[PDB]
Amino acid sequence: YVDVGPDSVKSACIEVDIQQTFFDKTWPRPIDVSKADGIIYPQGRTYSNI
Amino acid sequence: GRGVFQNCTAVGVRQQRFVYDAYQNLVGYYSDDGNYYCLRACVSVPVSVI
Repeated sequence: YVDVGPDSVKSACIEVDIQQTFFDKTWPRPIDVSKADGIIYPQGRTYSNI
Repeated sequence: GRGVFQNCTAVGVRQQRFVYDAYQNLVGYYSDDGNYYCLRACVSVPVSVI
């Protein structure tokens, strides 16, 4: 197997604070076919103007 | 296949050399690794007898 770097020597993991309300936000971005949002080109072949 | 290569346009992303016209026959533009060459169907001559 491959080891990129030595394991961390830190005695304890850093303290983390979790607050759901501050993170929560209201933003709307619906997918648009006209804008070709989230669309993957066919890997098999390229296509012309048709 | 039987392909006739002629100087053509720069149509196509070039990510895939292979290209389709929505039919099994392929336009096959960008046939060369860097150069753009578009193949054509084999020439066929109509023959009739009286």
